[PDB]
Amino acid sequence: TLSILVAHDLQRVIGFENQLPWHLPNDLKHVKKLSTGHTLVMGRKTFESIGKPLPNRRNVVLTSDTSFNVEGVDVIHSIEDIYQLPGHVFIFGGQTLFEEMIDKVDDMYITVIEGKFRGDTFFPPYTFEDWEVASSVEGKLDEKNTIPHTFLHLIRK
Ligand SMILES: NC(=O)C1=CN([C@@H]2O[C@H](COP(=O)(O)OP(=O)(O)OC[C@H]3O[C@@H](n4cnc5c(N)ncnc54)[C@H](OP(=O)(O)O)[C@@H]3O)[C@@H](O)[C@H]2O)C=CC1
Ligand SMILES: COc1cc(-c2cc(C)cc(C)c2)cc([C@@H](C)C#Cc2c(C)nc(N)nc2N)c1
Repeated sequence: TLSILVAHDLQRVIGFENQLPWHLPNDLKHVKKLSTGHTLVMGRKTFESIGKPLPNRRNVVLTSDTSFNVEGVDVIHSIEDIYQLPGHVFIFGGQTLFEEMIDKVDDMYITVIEGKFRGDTFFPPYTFEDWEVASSVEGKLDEKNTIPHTFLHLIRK
């Protein structure tokens, strides 16, 4: 299984200056619930913006840098290498990897942040014409999580 995993706002912003534009503890909980024991694939800039591998899953970084080595992180050098990875693989980031991967994934897991943020990095455009809503669950607003967000699981038609 090859899925996308992504949080994006109303205009499809996903990043700003190496950050998530927003602070949403619920979404980070959802990510580690979904991907624990699985594989996260990410471009070099996504990885460099986090800074360490994420515990209790495989962290695969895609780069053309042959010197690139980080403890706890496997390295691949072509989009093609992705398809040789055993298990449930989630495309995790970023703009440029989603651009490469969106036409190929079986499956998309999207948190829609119902806000409009300043951003520099975007998720690709997509129509529900091609994707069917497996599920749509509103996140709960509270003290810590103060932006409306919706979990969508979209499956290619
Ligand atoms: N809110 C969210 O859900 C998420 C936010 N983000 C954001 O994304 C931002 C990064 O922007 P973006 O440019 O998209 O970066 P990416 O994370 O997609 O990394 C891009 C790099 O990945 C490598 N790469 C991509 N495709 C290939 C390929 N086909 N062959 C070899 N190497 C490849 C290259 O690395 P190299 O140049 O070293 O050769 C490329 O420069 C981050 O700052 C982060 O905030 C990302 C994902 C999710
Ligand atoms: C800039 O700093 C970053 C930190 C993290 C991060 C760090 C830790 C310690 C834990 C977790 C769960 C995420 C992730 C990212 C980027 C790569 C992301 C993401 C992403 C999100 C947040 N939500 C959904 N749904 N999908 C996604 N692909 C950037």
